[PDB]
Amino acid sequence: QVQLQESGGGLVQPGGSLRLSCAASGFTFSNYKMNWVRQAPGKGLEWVSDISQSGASISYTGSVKGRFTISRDNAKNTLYLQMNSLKPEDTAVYYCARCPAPFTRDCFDVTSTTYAYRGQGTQVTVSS
Amino acid sequence: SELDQLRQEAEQLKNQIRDARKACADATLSQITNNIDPVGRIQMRTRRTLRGHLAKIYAMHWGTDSRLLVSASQDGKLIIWDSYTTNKVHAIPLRSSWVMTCAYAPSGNYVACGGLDNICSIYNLKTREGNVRVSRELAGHTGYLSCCRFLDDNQIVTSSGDTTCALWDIETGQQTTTFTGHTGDVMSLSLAPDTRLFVSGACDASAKLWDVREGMCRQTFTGHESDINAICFFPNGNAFATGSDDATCRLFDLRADQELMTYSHDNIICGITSVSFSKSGRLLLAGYDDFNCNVWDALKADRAGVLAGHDNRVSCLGVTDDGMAVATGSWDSFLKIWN
Amino acid sequence: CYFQNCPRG
Amino acid sequence: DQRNEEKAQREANKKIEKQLQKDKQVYRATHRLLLLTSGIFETKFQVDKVNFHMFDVGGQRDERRKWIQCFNDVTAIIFVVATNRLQEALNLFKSIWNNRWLRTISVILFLNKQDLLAEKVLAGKSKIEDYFPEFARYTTPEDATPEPGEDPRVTRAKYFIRDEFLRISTASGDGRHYCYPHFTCAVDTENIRRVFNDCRDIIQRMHLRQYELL
Amino acid sequence: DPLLARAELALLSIVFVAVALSNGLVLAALARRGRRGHWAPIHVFIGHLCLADLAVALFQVLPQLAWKATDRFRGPDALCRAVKYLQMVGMYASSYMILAMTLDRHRAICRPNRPVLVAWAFSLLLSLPQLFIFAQRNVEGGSGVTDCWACFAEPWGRRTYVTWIALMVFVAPTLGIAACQVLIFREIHAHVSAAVAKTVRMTLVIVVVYVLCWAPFFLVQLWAAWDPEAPLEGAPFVLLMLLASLNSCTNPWIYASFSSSVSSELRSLL
Amino acid sequence: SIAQARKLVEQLKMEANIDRIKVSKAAADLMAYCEAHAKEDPLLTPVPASENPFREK
Repeated sequence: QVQLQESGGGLVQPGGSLRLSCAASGFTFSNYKMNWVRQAPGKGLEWVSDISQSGASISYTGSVKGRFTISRDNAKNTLYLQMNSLKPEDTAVYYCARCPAPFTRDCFDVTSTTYAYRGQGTQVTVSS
Repeated sequence: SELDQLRQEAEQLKNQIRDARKACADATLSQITNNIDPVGRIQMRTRRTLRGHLAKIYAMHWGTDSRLLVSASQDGKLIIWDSYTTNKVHAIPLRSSWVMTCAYAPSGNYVACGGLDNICSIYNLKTREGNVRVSRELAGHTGYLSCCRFLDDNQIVTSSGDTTCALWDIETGQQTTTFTGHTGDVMSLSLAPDTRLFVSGACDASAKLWDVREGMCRQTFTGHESDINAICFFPNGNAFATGSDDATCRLFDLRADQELMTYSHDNIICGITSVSFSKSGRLLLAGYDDFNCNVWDALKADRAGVLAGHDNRVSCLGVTDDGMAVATGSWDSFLKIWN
Repeated sequence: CYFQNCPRG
Repeated sequence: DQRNEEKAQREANKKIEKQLQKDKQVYRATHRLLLLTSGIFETKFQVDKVNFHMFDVGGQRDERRKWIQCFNDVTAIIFVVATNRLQEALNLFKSIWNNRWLRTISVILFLNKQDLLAEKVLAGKSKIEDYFPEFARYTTPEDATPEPGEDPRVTRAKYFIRDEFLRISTASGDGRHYCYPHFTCAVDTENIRRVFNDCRDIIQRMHLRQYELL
Repeated sequence: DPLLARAELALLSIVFVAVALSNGLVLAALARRGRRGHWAPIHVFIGHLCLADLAVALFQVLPQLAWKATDRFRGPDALCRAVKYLQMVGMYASSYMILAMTLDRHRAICRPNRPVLVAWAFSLLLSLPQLFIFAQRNVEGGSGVTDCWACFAEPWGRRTYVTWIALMVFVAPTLGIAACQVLIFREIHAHVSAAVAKTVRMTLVIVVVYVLCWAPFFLVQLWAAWDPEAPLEGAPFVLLMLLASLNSCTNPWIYASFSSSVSSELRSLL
Repeated sequence: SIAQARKLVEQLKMEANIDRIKVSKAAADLMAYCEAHAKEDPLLTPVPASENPFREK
């Protein structure tokens, strides 16, 4: 199936360095764009990042822009996110995502707990 | 805690399932899949042009009568056309006008229409007096009724965005069973030609399977990247080629429980929306989500035909019950029957 | 020859 | 002798299509789409003898991919103002301006800030500022009209969300359309007029577009 | 006569050119494969306009062949009535076409049953006076030989019963199109990314080509008859009517040339 | 959900009872169906309008 592996995740103090990945299963990841999201305890999920088809038009959340970084990997077919300079506000349950179709340039994917292609989800606790 | 371990037990059950699939995984009869004699070119082109519908067509359904096909556009109508005569036969207003799918009858006396209304409204032809009347409106879902189908003039099964799939009965106007198995959404489904079995498409490609009397799952037919759109059972009743949003007409097989060879080669633009086999059993048709559609022979994987008389999305098609024709529905208020 | 004029003989 | 029957069915067809061609206009005169119990909780009005079938489509799950994609030829789509919530509208527009079929249908933006004016005191005029580092760096616009007797921070947040929204609007696209920001002007009295003007404006826009600059 | 023969050949050229445009009829009306109605489409009235104008060449071939071939002053069944009626009907049809184009052009933008057909056939309400002023009374040429000629029984007293209507059918689009200028120019603040200044200049372009190719029409009405009736013949007068029909010629070109039908030329010439 | 886990395990269990047919014979029989029915559809064969009146007279 389209199962996405929440690579990495664990306790880390604010200001730290983190790196988590998403693993392909059954789809042509190169053809296939993607995103990242998170979710807070008592709050809905929030769109964080993405990376476009070639790798060009990258963007991020205004809240923590620049602090973290998304990158793709055509060769190994996996989503690369390296998080540096951690903050106490990032402590939440983290989720991968995909943008449903390939051949696309957008995606309607935050739907509360009810999305298909959201991975298992990591509860990365970023705190001292 | 124990919940995560129990989900892990479910995944290890899936591990045993993948073991079983591998153990029954044998090579396809490569002679028949590729090396068999092809189908050849097709000169079948749009003859019966039906441009009398006043919005974006969202469905259609050939009748078991092979005569009367409904279509529930965006302008609150179910224009019950008649392909051979090419004259519409029963206009119908609707309470709302944002209706998604319309299914016709086994006998040819009841039609049903459900969209975002939440309400499956089965319609009547009791008397030929004007302003064709509603037989009854019934509901119980909490979401857009994706697509419903008549087994027998009292037995309507449907499925909607509640992730559910209910079997209404209209003798009492209520449900008999609820197919609560899905986790994505529902887009379309097709019932076995013996009207016992079906398969339910979905958002998460897990085209589950059940049966009318029970509705207890047997086989989840996973293995599509993007999203499942349309399904139709192979003209005998042991396969179905679920289309998708990644231009994958992955024709499954029911006896196998596994995939069968996929139908994806590029120069084709995003997605599929409608699939239904001709009666030969080897001439698949699948309306790709881009502005056109192409044949996909199940014996050659060669798109040996062209369905491009359309310039916008084709949101449903269907081959005639006897296999004499197939007809697509294109968004710009423009429906055609191909021959 | 639109309103009134045409070639002579 | 079905031939005798066939002409009668043809005349029945004509009386079928009479009311069809006579509500063709009834559909053709209207415009729509704002953005459980009954489905489409339609909430409509009329201006200068003209109506407009604007409606919310609440009463559904939050999944949208197979749901919003329905609307088309619907020359109005949006409402905006919604813990981190205001970003929801931002990504939602990010999308609604790029769906392969909604790229050629426009929002008519409509801010609901009247509650936010009082909410600032709990927000401490920095809740968006804490959320958005871009706000501190952003300068001020040219035609700013901060009303007297009001907090400048509130009167400028309603000018910066405009600009970020426009940044999306006329950055991502292809020969980009017009978004049309707005607010709430009075107690449900002038916003109807403003969206009516603005929607006839876009009726002009695609009328011209389908005649293509002539 | 050799100059007359060359003039006749130039007259025949109008049908070739106008129908080399009239291919635009099929080209456009079959180049819109969706939204089939009567007030829904885009090229609505250029399609209608091509339909109407092609009839000008259709009904212009016959007369000037017939008079050259043989004498037809008196004797034939309404050949001094019916064919000339249909001729000038088809010609003057071209008048309000561009006008109604412009009318709903500016009305659909920020103004509020059928605008097409009443405007289309309003020409006939003047065509009946066209028949009355063409009452086909004959003027003696010599020794009792007469020719069916434009009657003076209606023109005498006041001869301008159609000239001012020609004046208005000419001038009408000007104010509405400049109002389009005003509206769009106030619309713009600081398709559209490359053709807003170009669209206002294209407003001017369509206006100026219309008025240029219709300038021969006003040279037909004026400076042709210094006296109220019986216009004075002139050598350069020959090209005047040629350009007059070249109106209906260029009109399909001028519309289908850039908006919806560059794609049509791509799909036709391949 | 919490009970969704039990529903999933029960569902997968009920998915374990299938007798997984050998795919070779399944595909072969599908081919047999196709070839036997080949003589049926008037679309494949370039038959006249006598079979299907869709062609206009």
